[PDB]
Amino acid sequence: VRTIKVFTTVDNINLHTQVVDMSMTYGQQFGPTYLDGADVTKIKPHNSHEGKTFYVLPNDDTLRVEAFEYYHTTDPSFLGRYMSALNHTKKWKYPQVNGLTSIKWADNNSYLATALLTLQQIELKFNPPALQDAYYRARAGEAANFCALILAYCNKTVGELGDVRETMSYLFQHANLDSCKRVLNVVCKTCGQQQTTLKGVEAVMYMGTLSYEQFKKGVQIPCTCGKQATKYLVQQESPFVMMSAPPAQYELKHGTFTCASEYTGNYQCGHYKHITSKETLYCIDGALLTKSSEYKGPITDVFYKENSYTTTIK
Ligand SMILES: [Zn+2]
Repeated sequence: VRTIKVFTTVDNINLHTQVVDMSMTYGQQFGPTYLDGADVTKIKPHNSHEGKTFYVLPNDDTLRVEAFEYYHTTDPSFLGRYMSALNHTKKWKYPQVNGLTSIKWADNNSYLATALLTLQQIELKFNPPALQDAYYRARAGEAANFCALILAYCNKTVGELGDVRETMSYLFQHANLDSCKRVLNVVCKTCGQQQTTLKGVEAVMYMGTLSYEQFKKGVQIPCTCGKQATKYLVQQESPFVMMSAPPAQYELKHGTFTCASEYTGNYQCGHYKHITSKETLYCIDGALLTKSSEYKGPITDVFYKENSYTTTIK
């Protein structure tokens, strides 16, 4: 029979030679098969396909190991979701806005833009080689693979409404934050004190208030007895912190933060904007850039720099 030589892969680094029957679909021979994101499972090999690399599902022990070592996941549908998203993100545009790689608007991708812009302003190293490799290229302007990966890891399809706080959570889970530590103390006038220690992702994220200073002074939270307890920051050790809260009018002053995310909309429909504090305040809305000395808007996430902090409260 007529045949061509193609290479299969799961990480696009380790190739596996294959002789394919041109009279059979790639699916009949390899299972679900993708070419640069396009699903060729039901397609038959072309002559132009000779020597090209195709993605396939891990169908043998060797591919299973290569897939995990690269992506750090054994979700059976991961590759399918990564390839489906890549077919869209590879068409997106990734301009350099104020020295940072952004994303031109498309398919409700605003949350990915501000997520990507935030990454380029905080110290963070990913663990999965897939994210390492893709993030390095996103920084250089080719973020199509990185975005497809963020969609795949976060179990989001192109066009789906996404949450920045949730998205950052997944990415931080795939990053080295083992050196991060946080100590809190909850004071209830009826139940006394109660210190708590957090590590890793839970050490750099808080949901309730946007102000890092107010976190140090104290924030009101419900106690089981019915009173309102006061939780404040005892000790922090991390290169950054993420403060989040439900969208609410909030003033971002120049020089008091690294960057933030604005959200306009509701739980079913909205748009994200990015605000970064450099020589002045810049608002990056995908490919759009505006500046101002003062900013006030519906802020939902604020990122601050950090190294080591210890409270003076006693
Ligand atoms: Zn109490």
